[PDB]
Amino acid sequence: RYGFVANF
Amino acid sequence: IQRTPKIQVYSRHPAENGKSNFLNCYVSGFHPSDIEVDLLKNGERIEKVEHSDLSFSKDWSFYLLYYTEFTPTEKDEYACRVNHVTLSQPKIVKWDRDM
Amino acid sequence: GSHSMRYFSTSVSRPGRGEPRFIAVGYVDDTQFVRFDSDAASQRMEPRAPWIEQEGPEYWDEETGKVKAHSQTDRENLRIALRYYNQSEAGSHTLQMMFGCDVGSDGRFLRGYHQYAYDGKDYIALKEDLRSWTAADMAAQITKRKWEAAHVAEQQRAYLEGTCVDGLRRYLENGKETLQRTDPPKTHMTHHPISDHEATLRCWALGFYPAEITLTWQRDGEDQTQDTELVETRPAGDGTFQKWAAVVVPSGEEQRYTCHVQHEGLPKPLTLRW
Repeated sequence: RYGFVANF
Repeated sequence: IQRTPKIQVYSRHPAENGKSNFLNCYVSGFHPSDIEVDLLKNGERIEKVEHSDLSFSKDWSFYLLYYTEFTPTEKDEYACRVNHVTLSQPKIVKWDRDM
Repeated sequence: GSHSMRYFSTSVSRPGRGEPRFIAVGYVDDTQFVRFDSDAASQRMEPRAPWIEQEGPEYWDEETGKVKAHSQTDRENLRIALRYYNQSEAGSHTLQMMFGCDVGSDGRFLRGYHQYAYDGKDYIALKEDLRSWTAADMAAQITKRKWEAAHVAEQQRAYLEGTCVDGLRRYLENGKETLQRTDPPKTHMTHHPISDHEATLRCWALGFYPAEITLTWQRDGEDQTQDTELVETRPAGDGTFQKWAAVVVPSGEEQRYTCHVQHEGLPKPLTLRW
């Protein structure tokens, strides 16, 4: 089940 | 970071003349990810070879498996040809079933 | 043993073509189970092993949305990297991202990961405590301070100890017979003279799962170190793996040498002799 990321 | 592909050419199962099999070329440890891989039969590029989805190892180096269905014979010679930015020229590795 | 779930994504800019490619792949242990490829026609998360297709239509919808969000954000991150490093869009660059979790044999949470590499080198990584970051350089330090102010760590910790672990446990139950299996190695040996006085013994392991395996040569009961050659473990293409280990031995002395094969699926180790 996939997560998420943020902008650098 | 530029890293040279390691290359292994081999069959899925032990090779037996006349028996259907799969010819593999595994490239790994390379960077960047752009790479050209061809399977060769008697020096001629094999058509419609398939490959795995781009993935990478713990050190971030990439790996791919290229493969095709084939039926080995006594006289047919197979190899894998690899081009990558780290090489001076495309590298050819021969399939050696007796390794 | 313990188990892992990992998603590996690669973003690559393509000056000339003009438009970057994002591809993500998902694994449980050594079994790939999904992929998403921004270049492909479907624009969907796709199954890559049959066991995951036990999931319903809502799974594919939700997972597609999440991986598309990642795709957009990492492709944006390529552009941010250009700013932080004062680089031109004329060059091609690579951003790799790994995230996921480990659980024990009984499903207990062990470890979580959230980490990036730019052009093959570490950029930023969530530390084991899941509360702080390691920034590899000045650019990453900018991201680190931003993520600190935005409390990105708490968000990831929540995902890693929650959804990530819940998903992994679910897969281990649903795909139990695939993922909790051990296929032991099938073995054999080859022999190749190198000269009149040395020859190579090669110990082969085929058809095993998971990929971890130990092939060792010893002469009369001790290691060989750099007299032994160990090739990178490789996929057979059918869900199993292969490896070999070689030693150069004095010709005529092919017996001071034993190959010991050790794998999670072997009740007792194998012993091979030429």
